[PDB]
Amino acid sequence: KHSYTLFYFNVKALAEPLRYLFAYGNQEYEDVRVTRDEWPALKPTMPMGQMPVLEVDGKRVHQSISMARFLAKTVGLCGATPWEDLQIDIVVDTINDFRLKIAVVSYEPEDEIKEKKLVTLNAEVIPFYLEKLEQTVKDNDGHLALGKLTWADVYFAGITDYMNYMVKRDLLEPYPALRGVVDAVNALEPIKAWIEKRPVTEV
Amino acid sequence: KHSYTLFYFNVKALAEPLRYLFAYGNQEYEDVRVTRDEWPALKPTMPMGQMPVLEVDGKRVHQSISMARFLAKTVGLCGATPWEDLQIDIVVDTINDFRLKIAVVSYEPEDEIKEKKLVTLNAEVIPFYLEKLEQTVKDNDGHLALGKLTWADVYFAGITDYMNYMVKRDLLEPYPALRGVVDAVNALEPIKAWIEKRPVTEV
Ligand SMILES: N[C@H](CCC(=O)N[C@@H](CS)C(=O)NCC(=O)O)C(=O)O
Repeated sequence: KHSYTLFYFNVKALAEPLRYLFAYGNQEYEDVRVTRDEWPALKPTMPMGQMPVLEVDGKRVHQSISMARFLAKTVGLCGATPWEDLQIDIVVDTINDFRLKIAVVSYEPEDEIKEKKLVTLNAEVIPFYLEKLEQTVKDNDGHLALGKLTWADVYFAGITDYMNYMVKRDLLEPYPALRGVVDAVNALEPIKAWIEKRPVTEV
Repeated sequence: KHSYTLFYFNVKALAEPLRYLFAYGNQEYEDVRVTRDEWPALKPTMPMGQMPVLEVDGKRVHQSISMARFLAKTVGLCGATPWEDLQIDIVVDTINDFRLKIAVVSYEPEDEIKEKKLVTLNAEVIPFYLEKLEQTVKDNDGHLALGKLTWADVYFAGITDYMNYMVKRDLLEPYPALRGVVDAVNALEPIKAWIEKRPVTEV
């Protein structure tokens, strides 16, 4: 019925939550891993010249969070009403805001102003977001939204390795409830099979 | 029969798209405008300490793009399928990405950094985003998505003044199709009535 192709670099990073959602839904897709050398040539064929991109029946889309939301709908990992969908959207937006704050410091400045912001990141931002999310999980019985499995859980499990990579430590060590969410997603049979089969990469 | 309260500062800025959507749907709501003085005392009661905040039957939510998507569903400004909704989501994410890039410059700390970034913003960032959106509108018969009125149009019409305020000029001068989308939303009877009604604020 539907043809799916994912374009990204040979890394997990922002595409890995999409790869998780495809695995979750038993959905065959072509996992195109563009080399650094080949990227100049393929860039003009990507919307806005960025990745990840999905091509769905020949039509290309971008914006990884919105594509994750779409894939979640196709696999029943959303809610039943606009209100429920909003609750999931909010927590994913919060996770993304957090990811962006880490990225801006880690991948951000070339010079060593990184030093001062990294202090603010570690001392204020990281503990602040992770404590909020930890409480959310406790308030929702081991889930990020709606007191049940949703794509917020799958997104978070799919993005945590990247966030860890960017700060160079296990961010979830102090947060057993958040670790519980990630472990529970990673233990789902098709996601487990994907993790075992996927290309081993640093990022 | 549902009770809606919007909390924000006494400005248009980030909440104005939400106010447009309430107007569009003829949905009564409490427009709570938190003055600069009240804010530090009120802040600790708000989710993640930010605004805008929507209260729906007492339940507080935040994240303005996700709240706009929720109001859009409530007033009928979405698509027919998840695929169609994805198209609208992507363009709003793009608009938000652009707005954030403006904001990073506009509120920049040291003046030597602000000035360097402003150069890049004007020469590279602004044309990159707006040229693409301009072409999109031309490819969608005067609309940002689905060749018809969607909440992407309403969002864009409701945020344009804020982007212009931050750069201190009319960003849409080179982009007549984009101005057309804004004028067409602004001319919609319920929106026109709101624009005339609303408090006059600098932002
Ligand atoms: N995630 C943003 C939140 C933006 C936000 O945090 N709002 C600002 C002002 S527009 C704020 O209340 N920040 C703290 C403050 O100004 O006291 C959204 O799209 O709603």
